[PDB]
Parts: sequence; C-alpha cells; structure tokens
Amino acid sequence: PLIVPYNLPLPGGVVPRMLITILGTVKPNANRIALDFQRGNDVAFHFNPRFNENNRRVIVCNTKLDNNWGREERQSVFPFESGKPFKIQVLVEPDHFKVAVNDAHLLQYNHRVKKLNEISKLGISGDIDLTSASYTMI
Ligand SMILES: Cc1nnc([C@@H]2O[C@H](CO)[C@H](O)[C@H](n3cc(-c4cc(F)c(Cl)c(F)c4)nn3)[C@H]2O)n1-c1cc(Cl)ccc1C(F)(F)F
Ligand SMILES: [Cl-]
Repeated sequence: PLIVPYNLPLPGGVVPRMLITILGTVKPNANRIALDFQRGNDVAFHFNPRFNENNRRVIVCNTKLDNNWGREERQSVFPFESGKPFKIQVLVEPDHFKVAVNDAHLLQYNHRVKKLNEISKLGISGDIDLTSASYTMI
C-alpha cells in the first residue's frame, strides 16, 4: 500500500535491459491510469489506459516535449480489468520501451526522447491501489 500519485526515482536514468515492474490493483470503478517516464519536465513515455473513452477501453501512449503532446500511438488490446491485481513490466530496449501486462506482451513504443540516461523519474497515478514499484537489470 503506497500513496498515489507516486514518484519512483530512476537514478542515472534508464538503460537497455532495465526492467521496471509496477504491481497494484485497479480500483473497482476505474476511469484511467498513467505511467509517466520523465526527463525533467518532458514526458519521454506516457502510458495511459483509458477505461471509458467514448465507451471503449484503449491504451494511449505519447511524449510531451516543451509542454506539447506529440502524435498519439493507440492500442485497442486492453488487458486491465477494474477491481483486479495487475503487474506492468516496462523493459527498456535499445530502440523501444516494451510493455507486458500480467506476463503477456502488450505494445512497444519507439524512443522519441533519446537521452535515456536523463529519464530519471517514473510518475505513477490514476485509479489504482499501488503495491510496489521497482526495477532490475535482465
Ligand atoms: C484533448 C485531449 N484528450 N486527451 C488529452 C491528453 O492526451 C495525452 C496523451 O496524448 C495525455 O493522456 C494527457 N494527460 C492525461 C493525464 C492524466 C492521466 C491520468 F491517468 C491521471 Cl491519474 C492524471 F492525473 C493525469 N495527464 N495528461 C491528456 O490530457 N488531450 C489534450 C489535453 C490538453 Cl490540456 C492538451 C492537449 C491534448 C491532446 F489531445 F493534444 F493530447
Ligand atoms: Cl486520460
């Protein structure tokens, strides 16, 4: 049981083969969740499940540079369920962030922010009970 919004420092930023694991439970009437990998004020990778966007569930991913959102990448495969425990794993690869939810591949997001060693914070927010947030090298 951790407080949301939650800040996970990523010391010296990220590097390929770094695996970030977030464990929590989706709240029973959830509307949205958001992971924000940040380079100072810029959002290198915003991962945002939306539970009711025009009565559809969709994963929206994007980057924010100089406070402007870029072109979104959308994924209709939606592995979250309100009220259930989840595990989100973000594997940093040389050209992409690879995301798997509950041990099933979900999507990949090409690096738009290229100074990986400056993406030094992961913000976790939205309609979840957060259990744990940590990282390791695979
Ligand atoms: C219109 C519209 N419809 N969605 C968005 C933005 O789309 C972005 C992806 O492109 C992010 O999801 C933004 N966002 C969502 C959240 C968040 C999520 C959570 F889950 C929580 Cl808990 C939380 F606190 C915060 N913070 N910023 C979201 O506001 N916009 C939007 C809104 C503005 Cl002010 C400016 C530009 C846009 C644009 F379309 F260009 F992207
Ligand atoms: Cl949103």
